[PDB]
Amino acid sequence: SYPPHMQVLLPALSPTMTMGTVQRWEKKVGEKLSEGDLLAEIETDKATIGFEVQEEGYLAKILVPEGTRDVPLGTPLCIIVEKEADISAFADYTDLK
Amino acid sequence: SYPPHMQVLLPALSPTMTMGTVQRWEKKVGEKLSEGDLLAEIETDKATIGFEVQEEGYLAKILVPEGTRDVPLGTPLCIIVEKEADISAFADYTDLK
Amino acid sequence: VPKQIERYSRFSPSPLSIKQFLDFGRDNACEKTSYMFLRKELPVRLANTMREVNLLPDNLLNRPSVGLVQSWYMQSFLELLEYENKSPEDPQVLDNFLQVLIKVRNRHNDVVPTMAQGVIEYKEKFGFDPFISTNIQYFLDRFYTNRISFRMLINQHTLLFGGDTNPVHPKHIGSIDPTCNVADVVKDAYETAKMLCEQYYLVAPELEVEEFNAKAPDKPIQVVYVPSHLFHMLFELFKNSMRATVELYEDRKEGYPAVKTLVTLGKEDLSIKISDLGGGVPLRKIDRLFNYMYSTAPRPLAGFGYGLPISRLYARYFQGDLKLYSMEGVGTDAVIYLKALSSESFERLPVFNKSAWRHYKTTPEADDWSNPSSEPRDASK
Amino acid sequence: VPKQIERYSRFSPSPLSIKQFLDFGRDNACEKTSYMFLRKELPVRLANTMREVNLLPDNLLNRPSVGLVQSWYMQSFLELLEYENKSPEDPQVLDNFLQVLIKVRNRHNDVVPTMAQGVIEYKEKFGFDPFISTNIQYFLDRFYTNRISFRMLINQHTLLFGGDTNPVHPKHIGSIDPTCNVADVVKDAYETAKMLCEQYYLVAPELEVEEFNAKAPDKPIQVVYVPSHLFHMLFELFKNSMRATVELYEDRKEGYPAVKTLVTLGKEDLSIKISDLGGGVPLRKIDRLFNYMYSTAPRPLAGFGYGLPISRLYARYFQGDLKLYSMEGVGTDAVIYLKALSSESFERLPVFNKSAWRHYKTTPEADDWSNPSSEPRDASK
Ligand SMILES: Nc1ncnc2c1ncn2[C@@H]1O[C@H](COP(=O)(O)OP(=O)(O)OP(=O)(O)O)[C@@H](O)[C@H]1O
Ligand SMILES: Nc1ncnc2c1ncn2[C@@H]1O[C@H](COP(=O)(O)OP(=O)(O)OP(=O)(O)O)[C@@H](O)[C@H]1O
Ligand SMILES: [K+]
Ligand SMILES: [K+]
Ligand SMILES: [K+]
Ligand SMILES: [K+]
Ligand SMILES: [Mg+2]
Ligand SMILES: [Mg+2]
Repeated sequence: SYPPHMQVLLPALSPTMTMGTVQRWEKKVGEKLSEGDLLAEIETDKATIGFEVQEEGYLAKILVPEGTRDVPLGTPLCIIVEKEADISAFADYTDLK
Repeated sequence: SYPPHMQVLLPALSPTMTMGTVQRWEKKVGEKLSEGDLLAEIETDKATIGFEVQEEGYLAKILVPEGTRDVPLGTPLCIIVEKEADISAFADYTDLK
Repeated sequence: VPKQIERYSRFSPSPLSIKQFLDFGRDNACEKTSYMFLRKELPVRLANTMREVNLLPDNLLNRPSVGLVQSWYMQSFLELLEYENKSPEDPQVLDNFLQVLIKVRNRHNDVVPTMAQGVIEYKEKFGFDPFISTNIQYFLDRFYTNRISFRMLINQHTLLFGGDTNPVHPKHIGSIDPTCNVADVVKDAYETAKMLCEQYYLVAPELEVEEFNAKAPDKPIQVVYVPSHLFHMLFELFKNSMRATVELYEDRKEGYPAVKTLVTLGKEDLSIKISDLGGGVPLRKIDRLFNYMYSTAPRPLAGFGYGLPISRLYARYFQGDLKLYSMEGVGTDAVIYLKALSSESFERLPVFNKSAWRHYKTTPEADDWSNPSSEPRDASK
Repeated sequence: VPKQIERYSRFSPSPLSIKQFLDFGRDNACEKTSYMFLRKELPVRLANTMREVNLLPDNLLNRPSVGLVQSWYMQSFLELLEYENKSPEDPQVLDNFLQVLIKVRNRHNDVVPTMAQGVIEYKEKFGFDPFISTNIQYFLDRFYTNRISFRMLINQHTLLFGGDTNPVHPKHIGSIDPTCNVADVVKDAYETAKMLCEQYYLVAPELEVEEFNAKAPDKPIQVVYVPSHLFHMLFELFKNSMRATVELYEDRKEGYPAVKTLVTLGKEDLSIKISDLGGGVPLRKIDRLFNYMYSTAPRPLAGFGYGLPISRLYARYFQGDLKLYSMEGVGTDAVIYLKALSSESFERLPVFNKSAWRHYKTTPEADDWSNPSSEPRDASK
């Protein structure tokens, strides 16, 4: 199937956030990601939040394009993989241990 | 004997430098070192140069204390090791492959 | 309870504009709404700060005083968290919540001096290096900025819903004044500085005030603002100016130049320039004037070294700024910039995230730009 | 030959003080010594820059113009390296070396505009993001600072040993003036700006100059300096002031306020403040005034957007600075700070090392401090 991968879900980035606009992507498909890099500007009602990568890897696919308003909590925003050979395998869209 | 280790020699940091004052140490015995971290201020006749670590490891021993004026080129300034268990082995002073 | 701290420290603060405070207070004023906001916002802001205090060097974290601040914040945090699942529909909740706000504010009365003793204790007892110095600076700006912000929030709620039918400043909206006359706050800040300067120096310069309202030429300059913040900045700049002037001229025959205030209003900025002929400061020293506890007074009007950086926090808090320019040998200009428009006056709040963490776990880096030797070669041979 | 670049790029530049230039020229003036220094220093400085130009985004590196600059630098570098093992004892060497310096300088005549076309070509042809913008900024400040420095070095040698027994400025030391009268350079810079403003606007403000020599009260203010650098900064600030004033008042009845220059001298600083009543600039915009090619002129006196950042490079080059403070709705102060003491006036030079590399391979980080929503919740319900 697909290789080991993680889906980044949109969290409640504020105690009352229920949705957010994906204002800008800060990483490009194919770029390395370390714990804490800036991934995206998420705009709400209350702030423009810098969303940080919580897990190190590589950006495989963006599921939710820039500009998409009103993305609900829990929406997969994008896909992370463990090695950069595994990116190409996601062009057309439990061993993470 | 001692474990695999590297001696940091004082280079010609300027085309005409022949000696330098070890003005300050910027890393402490036992601290991690990545390629390019600041290791020491070397003062000459012409400048106060920030000497950068050229090789990643751990600082095991300082051979030349802060304040030592007129250190000739090629003087071992300190010792680097590959793992932080190997530090204690240098308290009292070819597999680097 | 540290998981609660982790979690709330990861939430982003919700910066509010003066407009919002004013529109909420004037047009709305729903106690329920305020409660829903604060019971969540306060813990977020507190947790963001606590996370940072935890990153301080262990030798500072170790001082009794820093421990006290931590426990106070922790006690406040825990006390607000009791409300996360309490219904605003019950009036009792609302009422006790108000009491809790009062309580936390009183507890937070000592915080500014306690942290100061904290770092003073530390600076004088442990050796001090510049890596750690700019770090304490960075921490303190942020830590005190949040304190300003909690106090702002708590003040709005208590002033609004405290139900005090005898308010000190009737036409205000909490602590916001919709028509703050700027020259009046300048005059007050000045008279109160004069008093203190006159008490010790037996003399004080005169104030001269001038205005230019480019927005509408002959009209007095008014802005929507928190008067006490404006007052504080002015007071503090005036004490500096008076000291500088009086000290320079006490051995002269010239007699004392005035302290000149120019207040201007444009499309975007309200600018207030305080000018003195107090001798100025060499360029090399301008930045450090803003270090906590940098002082040239006997360690008079001066001593603590808090006046300039704290004043600059009040200015930056609502998207303004405070800048200083000197001509060494003559005098100094100190300029407060405010937003003209309340719709543009957003809280500027410290966020704990990886960027902040990085500031605390930085490490000296090589200089970018050259430095000369402390003993350069004598080019005379 | 890239190993030679690697190696020299790893050497540190040797910053020189005005004192050293002056002491060398006055008391010493040994051609051999200068040659031993320059044959090594020039390649170091060149290699430090080339290493940085190589780190530019590929789409900028790709422009014909950037390639040209690279090859020019490479050609110069290779031409200086021919001397590393040539004896100063032979007079021929000395002589040809002088010719080589002249040659490289002429070749480096076009460099400033060629790089400008470079980045203009790029900014307008490829989309532009702020990560890459502050990077180009950082590169350009450094790249142009080295250019100032090569020219400084080459000028000293050629003026000193060019053997020209008919020198334009006889009592100078190369291009250094031991008694540069500051108000005279102010007046000259002003008259020459006036001419240009008068030519297009049919009118120009008057200059008023004032001095205060705290060092020695009635005495004219003199400093040891490169007059042409001082001239350049002043010229550029005056054109800005004249434009701002003339544009504001062309529709008024008031008649044109003067441009006021205050020149002061203290223990450490020589300060020059140029003040205009030309309407000022809102705080939000002050930083970007210093971006290469930020301009509000039809894209008159203005257009390029180089005047302010280049002037600030001249100021920072010898440990001075150039700062701007506005009161939006009235006018602006532009202040040049120089070192009073030549012994304190060291070259400030870009060093290529890991710190620099890091600036080019940075990556957007989360903001430290909060930002509001572009559409905040209407607090009116
Ligand atoms: N207008 C001024 N002219 C000259 N020097 C000034 C001026 N304002 C500030 N300074 C310098 O900056 C220093 C610190 O300023 P600051 O107000 O922060 O602390 P303090 O006045 O020294 O004590 P306090 O905490 O009550 O303000 C002063 O001691 C003084 O050296
Ligand atoms: N004294 C001033 N008053 C108001 N605005 C100013 C002043 N000085 C500079 N500015 C603003 O800064 C901008 C850029 O300044 P700068 O001199 O760098 O470029 P330019 O004047 O626009 O063209 P040039 O390259 O020849 O200088 C100006 O277009 C103007 O908007
Ligand atoms: K946070
Ligand atoms: K201070
Ligand atoms: K270098
Ligand atoms: K510009
Ligand atoms: Mg003070
Ligand atoms: Mg210009």
